[PDB]
Amino acid sequence: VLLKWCAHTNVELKKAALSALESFLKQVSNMVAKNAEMHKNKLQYFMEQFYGIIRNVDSNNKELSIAIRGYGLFAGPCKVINAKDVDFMYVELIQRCKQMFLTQTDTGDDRVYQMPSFLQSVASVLLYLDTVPEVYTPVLEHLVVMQI
DNA sequence: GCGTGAGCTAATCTATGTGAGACTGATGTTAACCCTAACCC
Repeated sequence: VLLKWCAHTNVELKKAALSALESFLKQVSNMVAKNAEMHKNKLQYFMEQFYGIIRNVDSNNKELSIAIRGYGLFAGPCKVINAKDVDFMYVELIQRCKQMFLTQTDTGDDRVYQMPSFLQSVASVLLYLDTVPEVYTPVLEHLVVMQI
């Protein structure tokens, strides 16, 4: 229902719905991380929903941005049950950024909006990351410079 | 992704009226208690 509300007119309700959605994902990530992971079904469903949202063209920037943000928040408490899954993370996101908006003289066609979500998401996984691959760090620096 | 202005139809919003539910008190009716034409032993 929150996602359905997010796709609506009367931009005031749109803002309220997106804020509620972001708060709901932030909270659910909080109690997911706050305890030992014994509810992996919810995490799997959330990841599947996020992948479905981001691997199709039917949405505006708001839903893609919120899916990316939720991806970032749930990056944190994913390594507890699935080690080296975080290692998979921080790699797909950077490659996505590189193929999306790393070509100079941006012919993006409305790609700027999703960028701060990318920075928040990559930071979130960065906090709980060990042994940085040290190869994509130039890409991360380029990304931060581009966002600035 | 988002501001900004125009027209519209939905939503009031009070004035006035009408009826349903609760109430209250004056009233008249029935009734307890006793007295009275009249006779006549």
